[PDB]
Amino acid sequence: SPLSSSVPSQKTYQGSYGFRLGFLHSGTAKSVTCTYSPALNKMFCQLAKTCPVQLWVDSTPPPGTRVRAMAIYKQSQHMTEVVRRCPHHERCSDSDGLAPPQHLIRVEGNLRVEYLDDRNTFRHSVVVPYEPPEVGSDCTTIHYNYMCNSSCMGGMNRRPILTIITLEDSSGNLLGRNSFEVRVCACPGRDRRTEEENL
Amino acid sequence: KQVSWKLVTEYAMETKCDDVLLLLGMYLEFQYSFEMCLKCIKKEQPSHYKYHEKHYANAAIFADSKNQKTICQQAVDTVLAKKRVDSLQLTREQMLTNRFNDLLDRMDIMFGSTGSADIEEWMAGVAWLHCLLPKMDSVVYDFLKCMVYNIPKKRYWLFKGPIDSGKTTLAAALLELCGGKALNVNLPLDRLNFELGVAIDQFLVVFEDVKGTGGESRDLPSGQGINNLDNLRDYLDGSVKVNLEKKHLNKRTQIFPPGIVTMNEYSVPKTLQARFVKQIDFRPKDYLKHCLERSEFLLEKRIIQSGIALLLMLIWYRPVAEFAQSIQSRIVEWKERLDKEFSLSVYQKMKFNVAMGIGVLD
Amino acid sequence: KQVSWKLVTEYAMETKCDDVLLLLGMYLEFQYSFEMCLKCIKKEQPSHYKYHEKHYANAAIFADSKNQKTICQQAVDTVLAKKRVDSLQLTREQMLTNRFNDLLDRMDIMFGSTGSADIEEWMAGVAWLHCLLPKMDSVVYDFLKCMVYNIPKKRYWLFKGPIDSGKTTLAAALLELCGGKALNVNLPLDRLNFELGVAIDQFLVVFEDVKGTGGESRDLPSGQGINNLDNLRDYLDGSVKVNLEKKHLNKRTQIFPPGIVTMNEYSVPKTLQARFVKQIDFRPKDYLKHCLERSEFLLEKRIIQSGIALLLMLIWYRPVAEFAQSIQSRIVEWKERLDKEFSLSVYQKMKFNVAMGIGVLD
Amino acid sequence: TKQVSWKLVTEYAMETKCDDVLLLLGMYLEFQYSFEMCLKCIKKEQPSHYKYHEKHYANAAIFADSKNQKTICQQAVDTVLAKKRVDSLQLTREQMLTNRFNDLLDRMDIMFGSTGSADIEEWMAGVAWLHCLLPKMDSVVYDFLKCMVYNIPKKRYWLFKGPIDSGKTTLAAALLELCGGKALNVNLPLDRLNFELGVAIDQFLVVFEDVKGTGGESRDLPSGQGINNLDNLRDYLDGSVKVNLEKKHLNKRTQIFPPGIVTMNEYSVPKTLQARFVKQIDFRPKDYLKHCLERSEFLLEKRIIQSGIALLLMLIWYRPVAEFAQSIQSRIVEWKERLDKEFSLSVYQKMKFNVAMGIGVLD
Amino acid sequence: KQVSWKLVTEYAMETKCDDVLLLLGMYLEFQYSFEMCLKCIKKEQPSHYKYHEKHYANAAIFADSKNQKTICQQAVDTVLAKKRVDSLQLTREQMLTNRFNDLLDRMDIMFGSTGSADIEEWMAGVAWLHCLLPKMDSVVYDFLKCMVYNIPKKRYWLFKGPIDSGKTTLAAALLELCGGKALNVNLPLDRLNFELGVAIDQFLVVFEDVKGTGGESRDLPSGQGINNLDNLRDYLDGSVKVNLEKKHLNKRTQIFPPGIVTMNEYSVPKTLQARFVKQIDFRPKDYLKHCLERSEFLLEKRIIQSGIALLLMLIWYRPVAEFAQSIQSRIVEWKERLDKEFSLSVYQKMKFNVAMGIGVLD
Ligand SMILES: [Zn+2]
Ligand SMILES: [Zn+2]
Ligand SMILES: [Zn+2]
Ligand SMILES: [Zn+2]
Ligand SMILES: [Zn+2]
Repeated sequence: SPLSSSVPSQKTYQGSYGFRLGFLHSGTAKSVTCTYSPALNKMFCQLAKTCPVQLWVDSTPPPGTRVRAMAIYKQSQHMTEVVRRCPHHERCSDSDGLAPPQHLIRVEGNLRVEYLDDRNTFRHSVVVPYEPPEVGSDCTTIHYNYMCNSSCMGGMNRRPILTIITLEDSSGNLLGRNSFEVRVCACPGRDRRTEEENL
Repeated sequence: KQVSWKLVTEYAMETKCDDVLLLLGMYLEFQYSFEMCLKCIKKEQPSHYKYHEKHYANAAIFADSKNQKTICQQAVDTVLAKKRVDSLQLTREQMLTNRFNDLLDRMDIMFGSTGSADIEEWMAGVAWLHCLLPKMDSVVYDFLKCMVYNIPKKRYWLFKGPIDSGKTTLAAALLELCGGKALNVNLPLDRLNFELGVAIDQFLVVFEDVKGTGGESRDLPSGQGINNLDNLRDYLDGSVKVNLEKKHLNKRTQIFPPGIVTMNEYSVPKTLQARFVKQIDFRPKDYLKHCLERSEFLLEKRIIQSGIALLLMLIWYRPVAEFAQSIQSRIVEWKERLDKEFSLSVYQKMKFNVAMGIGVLD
Repeated sequence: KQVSWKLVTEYAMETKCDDVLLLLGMYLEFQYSFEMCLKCIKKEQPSHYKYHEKHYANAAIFADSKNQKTICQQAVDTVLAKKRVDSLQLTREQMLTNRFNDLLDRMDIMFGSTGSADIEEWMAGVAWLHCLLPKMDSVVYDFLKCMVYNIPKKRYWLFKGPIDSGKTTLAAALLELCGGKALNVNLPLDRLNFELGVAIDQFLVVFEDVKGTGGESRDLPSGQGINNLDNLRDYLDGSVKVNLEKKHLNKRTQIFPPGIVTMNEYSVPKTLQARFVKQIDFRPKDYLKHCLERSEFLLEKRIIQSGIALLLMLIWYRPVAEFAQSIQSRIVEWKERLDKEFSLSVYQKMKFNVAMGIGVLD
Repeated sequence: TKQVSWKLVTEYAMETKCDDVLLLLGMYLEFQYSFEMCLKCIKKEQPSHYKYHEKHYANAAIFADSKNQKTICQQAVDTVLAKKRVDSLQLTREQMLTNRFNDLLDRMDIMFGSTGSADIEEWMAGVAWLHCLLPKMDSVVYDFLKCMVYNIPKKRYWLFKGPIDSGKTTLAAALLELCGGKALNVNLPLDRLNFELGVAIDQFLVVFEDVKGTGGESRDLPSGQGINNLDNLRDYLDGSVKVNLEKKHLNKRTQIFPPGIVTMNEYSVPKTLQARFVKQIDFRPKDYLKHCLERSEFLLEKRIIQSGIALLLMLIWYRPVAEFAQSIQSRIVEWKERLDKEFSLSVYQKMKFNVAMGIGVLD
Repeated sequence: KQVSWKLVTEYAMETKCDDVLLLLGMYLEFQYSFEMCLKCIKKEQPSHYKYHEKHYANAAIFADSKNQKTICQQAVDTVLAKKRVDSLQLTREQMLTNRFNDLLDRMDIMFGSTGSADIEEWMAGVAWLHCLLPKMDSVVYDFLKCMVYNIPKKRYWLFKGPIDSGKTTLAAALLELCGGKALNVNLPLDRLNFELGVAIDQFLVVFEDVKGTGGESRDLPSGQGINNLDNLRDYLDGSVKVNLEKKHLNKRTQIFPPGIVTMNEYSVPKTLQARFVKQIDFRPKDYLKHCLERSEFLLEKRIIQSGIALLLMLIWYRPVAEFAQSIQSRIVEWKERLDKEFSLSVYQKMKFNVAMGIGVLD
């Protein structure tokens, strides 16, 4: 478990295409599976459950454009440490066949998904070919899945994770970038309500 | 016609019952019909309903034998034999993990469709405890790394504080988490060599409230407690194996177990204070006191001084990695059960009440 | 031809006999015939007339067996075995409950047709004891709760007062009520560990008339009793299981039973005092003494000292809702029976007599 | 009817020199399970187990069904004990030390072998630390060994004297295991002394640990009855006459008390007692040894600098194959080659170098 | 099929072995084949090869039987039985004879074709020892005559002197010569009764390095030794039979054995002084020492302290008449063989080098 010299930025950059992120307001019930709290920029969701992330652009970018999804620890003190799966979860028979057993973030239902094990930064990530909003919808929705509860590394939210959604071309340059905090639990509803309740 | 000694032993082995009279009485209950077992269909004691059926036919005979007493012995010897053989071959960490697989194994009941404990109550105990000492979960964690490493002349912690300051509670708890025994080194010396054989094959040892000297100025009766430990330097060190002995039986030559010492602010000889790696000074905190007054259940049920309490605290704060691989699985299997059963916000509230001096459950 | 070990073991159970000798001499009593057993026609001792006939067919052989003592030993072991289980699985309340029924059963017989105890004389004793302490019944109830709860660091009551002031009388009766043992810490410390072992599997323990050091102005002999109690603070706290031995052997690591501690007006250290959750100061009262003088039968029949009297107080005062759901049925059955033979007028008169010190039944 | 083979058990107790009845009952019970399935064998973690299971697997099954396992294990132990009383009464002190050394090398082969965890580099790093404790250390270990082997009357004890945490213990412990003896505590009331002493029966050497003395009240050292008790055990420390060592209430031994070490703080050693001590080493606080350990945490953590192997090694390293008994000289050689093939004299020097500079041995 | 208990017994008798654990080991060696045994061909153990072939069958069977320890017992008891019958029937003189015989036997072998003993080295001891005291030969004899007559009130000799005065060496030699035991009366008086038991059925006893009072003026630690002796007056007296015990029971009432007492210039009470028929004051002699600092072998082999040496001395000096008829012949045999071995001039030389302190074998 080596640290990385690099530190991927989290600055919000819409870019020359006005890149944003849309989330499905799944209310704050009890049987919730994945929700979002605009006030917290936090996404409460369950373990290995579909997490629809909407891509909003004003002007459809060029072809071959990809969308990278990376995770880093919100707290600077551990921002140098590598975000990965717990010793247990990385030993589970939850191998979809494409996603490596140590990757936190995954993509569901996208055959052209590529998982990158950056040999220089040691960082883990997942990328998929950007697609234009299918007729009927104004945005491109991507399904993500986290394979590790935020409790496995601290419980009391000792190690907060932050997801980094990058929009880059074929070569791999920055075009747009948004980020939201992520929490994998067992009651996204109850947990969102209470936290927002804390003002 | 004849009893299956092997079977009785198999029972004691799954019960970890090293008590001839306990085992005797317990198995004898199996002598009755399992068809109308009131103790089973009511599921009160697992050590009973979980094995009665299987051991029914056997006990049915064991009850008419003329060697019940004896037959039970062997069974205990085996259990003891195992306890020994393990304290020699398994590693320290492989012992805590073995212990935890018994506490969590008990928790699987307390908090189940058969238990009788309020998971909510316990988490509160944790809350209270987590207000006793700064970074309590960390402290408890360090203690473990100090009891597993077992570094010679660095294997004992000292709790030195006033009367009713929590020192005993915490100790009593840790002692149950790792398993062990508590010895009274205050009594005479003419018969303390047996009161020491209790440390045989024990993970750790606890010397509850040791009376020293020179405390007259603080209205603390003088006792030969502290001075008795000094006469056991080779015990607390752990460099050489000392000789422990039980009443005309089992005179083991092992290396004394590590542990803690609790006393009422007496004077500690520089030759003993050196055998104490870390010294935590406890202070009577009023808010914690009142909190208990309004949270009586934490005492009546003995929770702030239970191992299961701290273990839970660990399943709560501590990362999965910290726990052994062969247990990380069962740990997450709980870190979720708790994550579900409770909420970060809810817990927050608890420690808040304790900090305010009110009942935890408000 | 052969003998049934099981039957004797069973008889020993229905009698809860843990004494091999007694068990022996007693079963052998079933040896002779029952058809004309004079000990049956007179109905003295239920332990005999209630089982003889049933065990006759197994006592005529036992009388010829060559292993009498060996057999009895197994029964007794079974008895102890039970006690052991019912101290690790039953609730302190369930224990205090099982105890009461045992007492009530005795009462039914001692107050029935075959009995010889005069309900009036006993009830009269209830009055004497009620004039011993302000709200005695409530104290008795308070004590019972204290013991059953067994709240750590809060398990012992202190009875302090001059010679002959009722300290014992009440302590003794309380003991018989819950069932326990009286220990002596004044004795040497080389037998101390053997004495403290008596308190095994016991509900509550009682340190009778402990001696202290400070106090010659009151013409009181010095003793090591108090100083001893201070050393056993581990035992009194009840927080961490202590190790108790027995018969130069290792028996069990249990939590020391709670109890009373009676003693003359000696000095008591702060550390020890703290172990006492309640202190009752008894003082010699003329009328109480003159009452017995004219009420001999109260001491002759050891009434004011038996727990049965205290029970005939909780039934004549405490509300049904306070007893364990299980015994409520029977309790009420007694409140009625007791009521039909005693008008609050008659009773009130008895307490009055005591106040005047002219004998209860006067 | 298929009965049990006591003889087979006895044999196991011997091939492992098991003196603990219960410990035996536990080891032999493990031979009850299937051999081909034993996970504790294919994994190789316990020699005492996998080296005899298959063999004793047959008898074990029968054993696990006997109504007196204890008896059998008892007679199997009463044997291993007899084979101890005999050797300690017929073999030469030289042979004993040799045998002890064999079992020491056996635990050394596996130890640094493929089927075992043990960094040969770590231990040598320890040997270096130890060789920095006292001038001409490797020589001291021999002078002690010889002194113990010769067993010269009124000349059999070494008095390791020093302050708190000076090494006394770490060494005394090493030599202890190196030869195979027992640590005794003569600080507790003598009213239990006769029993504590019984632990010395059939032992090679004996080590009286801290043994509290008296007079050192100016040094802030709690006075005890330790030293004073030794003075009462004069003939015990002498070695001329045979003593009567009591044990388990039944005297079963009238032998000469074995030699050994005696550690203590700056207390007063009475004229009559100081005489029973041949040599006296004065240990003192070694700051650099301390710093080194704080950076060589593994030394203390794995209990190397205080192991009977860290010392035997120091010998295999320095001492000539001559000083060793010719009944095990070959083995000693096979190791000398093995150690040099693995280490460079210039490297070992670098170790001590750091240990002197107060820096982590390795690297 | 059933081992011969009479064979293990016989062997024990033919080895005067009374140590059960030893007998078992010794015999367990004969279970193997003699045809190709090492220790048995290397002839380095008399008590082994002399009986292996005779005891081989009853050993391969014994190695099978389950009652091993039980057997060895029966055997050992037979031994103790014999010794017990000797002490009461044989005369004290005959006792010394039997001793000398067994003593000579050892010599015959250790000083024969098989054995590492060097007759020349030992002679040096005989010499060295003859320089330890004036008329050493007429002392050892005087001593033996004192231990044999065992006259009441005149049974003990007192060796008194500084450290390294040879007190022990001689004391030990005399002890081995007659065969007794070394009791430690310095230990606590509580257990003082167990050591005294070791003197049961012994020819003589030796109280090595007894500690006394009033030694600070000479740098000598206090002790209870002397006092304890002065409490066993009737023991040293030998006038009335004393009651000794060992196996936790009054095992035997006998006339305590006579002996020697070695102490370091402490204060002796006239009551204990009038109990010592003879006193010998030893003094540190430089030459004796230097002679040793060059003749190490004497110590590295425990010769000057051996009892065999003293027997060689008598054999060397003493006339063939002061001995026992039955042993006379054998005495001569050893006088002749001892003659052809050395010349009066050589022996004389030895003593010279001793007086010069240079090496008995220079
Ligand atoms: Zn995880
Ligand atoms: Zn049942
Ligand atoms: Zn009858
Ligand atoms: Zn196996
Ligand atoms: Zn042979």
